[PDB]
Amino acid sequence: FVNQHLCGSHLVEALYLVCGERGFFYTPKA
Amino acid sequence: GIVEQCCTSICSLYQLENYCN
Ligand SMILES: [Zn+2]
Repeated sequence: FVNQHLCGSHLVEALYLVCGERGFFYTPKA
Repeated sequence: GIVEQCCTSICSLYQLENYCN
């Protein structure tokens, strides 16, 4: 794999690919 | 944390895996 630069919705797409059926938590800073 | 890091800098899929359930 290569390192990536991921902003906004594009990070949630990556997480979705990586975690799949396992699900994930999207927790931005406030 | 990871959200900012991936966007301000770079991040790897292996680091993303720390967010899976
Ligand atoms: Zn875009």
